[PDB]
Amino acid sequence: VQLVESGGGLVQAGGSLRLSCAPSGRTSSTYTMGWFRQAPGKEREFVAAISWTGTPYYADSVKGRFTISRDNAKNTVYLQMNSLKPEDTAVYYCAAARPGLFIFVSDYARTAKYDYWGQGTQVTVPP
Amino acid sequence: QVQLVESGGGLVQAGDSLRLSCAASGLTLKNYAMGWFRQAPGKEHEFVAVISWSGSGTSYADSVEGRFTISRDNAKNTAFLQMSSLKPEDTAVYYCAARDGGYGSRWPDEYTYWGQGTQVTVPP
Amino acid sequence: HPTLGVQLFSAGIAACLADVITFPLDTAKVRLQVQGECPTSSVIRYKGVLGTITAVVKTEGRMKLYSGLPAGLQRQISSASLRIGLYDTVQEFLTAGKETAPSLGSKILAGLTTGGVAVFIGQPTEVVKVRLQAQSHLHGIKPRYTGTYNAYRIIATTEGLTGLWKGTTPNLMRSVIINCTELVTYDLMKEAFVKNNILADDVPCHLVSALIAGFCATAMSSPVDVVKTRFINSPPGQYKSVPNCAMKVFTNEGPTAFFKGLVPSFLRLGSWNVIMFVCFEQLKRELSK
Ligand SMILES: O=c1ccn([C@@H]2O[C@H](COP(=O)(O)OP(=O)(O)OP(=O)(O)O)[C@@H](O)[C@H]2O)c(=O)[nH]1
Repeated sequence: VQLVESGGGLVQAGGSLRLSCAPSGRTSSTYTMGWFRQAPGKEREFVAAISWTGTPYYADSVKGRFTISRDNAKNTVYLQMNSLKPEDTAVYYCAAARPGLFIFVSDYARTAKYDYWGQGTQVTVPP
Repeated sequence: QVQLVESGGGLVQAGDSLRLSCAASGLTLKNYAMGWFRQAPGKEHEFVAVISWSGSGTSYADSVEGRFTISRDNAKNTAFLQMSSLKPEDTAVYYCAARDGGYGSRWPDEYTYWGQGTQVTVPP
Repeated sequence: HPTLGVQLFSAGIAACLADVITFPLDTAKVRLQVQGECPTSSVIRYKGVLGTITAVVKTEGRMKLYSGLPAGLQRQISSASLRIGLYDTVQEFLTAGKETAPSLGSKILAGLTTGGVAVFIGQPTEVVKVRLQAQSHLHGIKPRYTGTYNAYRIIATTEGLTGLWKGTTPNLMRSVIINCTELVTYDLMKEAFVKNNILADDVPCHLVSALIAGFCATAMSSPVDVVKTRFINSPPGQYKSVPNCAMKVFTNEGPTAFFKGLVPSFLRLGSWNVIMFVCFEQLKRELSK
């Protein structure tokens, strides 16, 4: 399974961006999809996830600002990012996980729970 | 050619203990459940106790449960009935019966072979 | 056209497999429920699932756990093939009418329709299964059937063809209670876990909430299942009516009696449904190829 992220770019503070993740190959609509980000020199942090049932989950740093959605007919996942701030500048990675790997809500934030990862897309918010 | 011979009956006092024996011939006892029945004067057969082919399963009438103990010796082709704390109401003829199945039954008409019986008497 | 035949055949075979494996639990359930009825019993003799099973194995023997089994298999072939195999078709009929009820209400109405039809057709086989499971050479009323086909012959001769449907109405009430309670409790328990962020909305949370729903559906089923087992098992005239049976159970034994057999009933419901669903899916998929 290959994941391709798109929609990255440069946006002014307070602006909005929409990321897209397109899975290819033996992709199943039953896969949980998640978004992670890694700022320069920083560890990879969880951003948002959407279960195969469509239930969205968000990190506290992005709660109320980012909205994840899924188009099951296109197997495409979207991440709408509003009220972007300079601290949101990072590479955003799309991830996919097989069904049944998530027991607790905190499990969505564990990088090791995702079987497939994209190449990532850079998002930059100048000061 | 099959015969069951009961022994051990007799006259005992209330509170005494008695052991009945049932010797089988013409059959391999380990293939038959062995049951004990009793018949008071002028009454029909009353179920007393039964033991499965292996002896791991036993059942007793409510009137004798806790007082009587049934056992068997497949190597000696003999079944036994240990009776403790005998009471006047235990006075009856005791019959041994074999059921052509490993497991027991409380119904006399379900047993294939029957002994001649032994008298047990408990004066008041 | 052929996939409906595959659905029916798969549901029948998967139900037969699950019934074979779970059937000792069924005999333990029935013997715990009839145990309260047994007249003039000086003490209990069945307690626990494994204690009941071992008591039956030691005194009566292993085959006695199976004693009702051919009527169980006939119930799975006739009743469960229709009940499970037709569910998708009836849910489709209701989905074409999707404005008439919510999705939950549609699942309920499909379940009630297929369960009612399947209980009506099933009932002779349940009367035979229950009567053969309850009967013992060491308890209660004398055994009156030498297995399943003799049970059908004797019931149909003695009690007429109408007699084989004895206890249809408690069995309908039980199946309605199971379907409504299990579907409602599953969706409410899934909502409770996910909406409060207690569990991840993934297969573990669904399996946990399905276990809770299946227990609650067994608990609600249980009073009606006790009265059903007793009424079906009873010779004619022992109970004047099903409410007379329920009133007698409550009057002499008290309210704890209705739950008798609850633990093997739950274990069988869950294990049977798991084995059935797994085998039904796998066989349906493999045969569909
Ligand atoms: O609608 C239903 C009916 C039945 N079942 C469950 O499927 C299993 C086999 O379904 P059966 O068709 O054998 O049920 P039964 O009425 O004979 O009931 P039991 O004595 O076996 O309990 C049993 O465990 C039953 O509770 C359901 O889960 N849902």
